[PDB]
Amino acid sequence: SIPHLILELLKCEPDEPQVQAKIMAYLQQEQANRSKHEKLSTFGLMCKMADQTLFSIVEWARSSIFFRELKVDDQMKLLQNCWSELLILDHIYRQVVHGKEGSIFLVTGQQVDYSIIASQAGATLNNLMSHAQELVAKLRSLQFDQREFVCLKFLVLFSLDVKNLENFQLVEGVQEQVNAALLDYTMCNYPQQTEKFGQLLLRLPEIRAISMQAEEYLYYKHLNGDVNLLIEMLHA
Amino acid sequence: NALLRYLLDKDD
Ligand SMILES: C=C(c1ccccc1)[C@]12CC[C@H](O)[C@H]1CC(CCCCCC)=C2c1ccccc1
Repeated sequence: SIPHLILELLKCEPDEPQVQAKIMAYLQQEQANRSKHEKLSTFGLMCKMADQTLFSIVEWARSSIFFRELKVDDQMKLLQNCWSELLILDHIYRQVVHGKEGSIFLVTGQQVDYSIIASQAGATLNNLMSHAQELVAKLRSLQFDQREFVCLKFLVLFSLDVKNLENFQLVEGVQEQVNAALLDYTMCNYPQQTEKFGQLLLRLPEIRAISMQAEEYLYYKHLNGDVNLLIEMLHA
Repeated sequence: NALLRYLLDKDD
């Protein structure tokens, strides 16, 4: 069975084909615009891809249960704290579902060879991507499913590490009830893996660590002149 | 972050 709370979370999930189709189409018109001598760098197009994913993440949150009851200033504080975590969690789950050995699946629906990306990404990004791939492998070995994914999405969004909230009690309550629903769901649907609940929860600090290091690297690249909504989220 | 506020407030 599925706890009713998780069913409510599953309702709020975006239409993933249309989300991916819209981002794919955006990137195509941007390239189709540019002339021979003003191609985008590989890093630049990944930033635009992340930028467009962020737009869809904000629209997802704004219409989600619980989040839509917060005042907008509370909503901004929550998203400013977790936007990079949500991007990384979305990337990781995409590899869990669709990933094949030696390739990366993008939000556009494209599959790209790891050797191509690793040639261009540089040492820092390659390290962070390898750390993320280690999480993909663990989550795949645990049979990470969509119900657990949406739980982790809300646990990331409703972070106890956000201050100066008007309604911190709601964030505290959502964190507690989603935790309790995930504990119940894993026990009922995967009764033989005692470790699953704890292994899922321990990926959250790891995703947080990858996410914050990714933010710091992106800030460096911006200050270096190598990089929209993405920049706005970095500054705030 | 005027852009984030706008994305959360806009009607379309
Ligand atoms: C290298 C990335 C990136 C580059 C510039 C700006 C943002 C992301 C990717 C990898 C390939 C995907 O095309 C990007 C998308 C993506 C997810 C979003 C990361 C942004 C958080 C600050 C990726 C990623 C995955 C694991 C670790 C680090 C980066």
